[PDB]
Amino acid sequence: YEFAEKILFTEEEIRTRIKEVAKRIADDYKGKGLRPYVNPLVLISVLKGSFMFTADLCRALCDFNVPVRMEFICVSSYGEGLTSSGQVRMLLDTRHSIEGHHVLIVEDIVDTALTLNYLYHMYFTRRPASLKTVVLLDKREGRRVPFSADYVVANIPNAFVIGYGLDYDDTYRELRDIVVLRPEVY
Amino acid sequence: REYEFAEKILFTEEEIRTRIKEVAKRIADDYKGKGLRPYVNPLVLISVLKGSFMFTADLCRALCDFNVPVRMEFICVSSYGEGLTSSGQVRMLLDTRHSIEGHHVLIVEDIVDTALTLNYLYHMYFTRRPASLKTVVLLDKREGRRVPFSADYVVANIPNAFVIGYGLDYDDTYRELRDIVVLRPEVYAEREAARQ
Ligand SMILES: O=P(O)(O)OC[C@H]1O[C@H](OP(=O)(O)OP(=O)(O)O)[C@H](O)[C@@H]1O
Ligand SMILES: O=P(O)(O)OC[C@H]1O[C@H](OP(=O)(O)OP(=O)(O)O)[C@H](O)[C@@H]1O
Ligand SMILES: Oc1ncnc2cn[nH]c12
Ligand SMILES: Oc1ncnc2cn[nH]c12
Ligand SMILES: [Mg+2]
Ligand SMILES: [Mg+2]
Ligand SMILES: [Mg+2]
Ligand SMILES: [Mn+2]
Repeated sequence: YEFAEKILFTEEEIRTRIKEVAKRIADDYKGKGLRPYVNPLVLISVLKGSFMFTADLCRALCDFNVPVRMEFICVSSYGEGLTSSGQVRMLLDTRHSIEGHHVLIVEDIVDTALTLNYLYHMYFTRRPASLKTVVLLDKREGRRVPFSADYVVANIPNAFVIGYGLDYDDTYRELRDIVVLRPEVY
Repeated sequence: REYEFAEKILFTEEEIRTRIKEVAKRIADDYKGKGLRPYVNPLVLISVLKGSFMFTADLCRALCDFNVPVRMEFICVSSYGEGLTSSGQVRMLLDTRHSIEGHHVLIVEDIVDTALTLNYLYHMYFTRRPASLKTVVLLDKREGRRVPFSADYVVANIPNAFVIGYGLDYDDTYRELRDIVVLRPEVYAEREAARQ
């Protein structure tokens, strides 16, 4: 890993933490009457970065017998400096309606939270039975708009991280670990 | 693991992991002569959502094990919907963000059956002049073809029974299972009935 200046989490550490958060999530819904087809926990995976976290998370949730429904959404910026409210163009949205469902937005990282805050409100206005967010990494001090994730795997400082779905110029998403990009590389 | 809705388990998580590793090794050896490099020459992985999400996540990591640098592109194509059989029509819900022209592209799919999805995808992408176009499918039902199609890499050939798990679904259900199992017809027939 010559392009990295430090290792934050190895695949093994990530694996364990996800399992813990998944158990928490499962316990938190243990009374919501989740059932396949009619009442699944809807995971709204925000592309592209969360693809890896989502694959591992849904499997950990399955370990706790939580029936899930996978949704993948793709968003795009409208242009440079066009919004501040984190408004984004929806290229791909959920296949089913979330209205009346228990929904969980899945993200790899939250920093400024502009986009995630926007998406949260958006889905909130669609009337799901419930709406929460689970984010792998949280740069708590990076906020440009107040926003709290319901579940977080790890809190991190303002470093540029890569790996485990996270990229730098669409590179390194495939690493099994999360590392800090060497500022000499960036 | 025991699944009430399963007739039987086709492949366990360990089995899939072992097979994906072997296929990734082959892909690495096969692309060695292309000099793939991060930023300038990555192997473009075209992940066919929703089904391919899990295979894609595990495969890109296995490719990373063998130093194959990749660039992920997520597209979304629909054909079966909530049912058990091909609609006969393939819908492109989301296409690539970037052009594949002049790049080495590998389509990553969870299963090839009638081959209408891949046939549609191939014919679409081939016209865009990529440097090369190959396909890796986790599962192949080689005797379900309605149109001919031969993937470059196949992790496993399977019989003609409805399979779920590891990204594969029946009415957007069971994609999260760690193993690939055969769905009991009494389960999907009841659900098809309820839906009908
Ligand atoms: O809270 P914020 O400051 O918005 O930072 C986090 C977001 O930015 C990144 O997405 P990106 O735009 O890089 O898209 P990507 O997931 O496809 O890489 C990351 O994957 C999160 O979605
Ligand atoms: O060879 P074929 O008969 O075309 O069948 C294979 C395709 O059908 C399924 O997709 P589906 O249309 O169910 O979409 P999905 O990935 O979202 O589940 C499967 O994931 C393949 O993409
Ligand atoms: O550190 C980080 N690494 C990758 N993507 C993002 C987005 N925000 N912050 C990031
Ligand atoms: O067995 C099967 N399971 C899930 N999707 C498909 C498509 N074709 N055949 C399938
Ligand atoms: Mg993102
Ligand atoms: Mg990014
Ligand atoms: Mg399907
Ligand atoms: Mn598919």
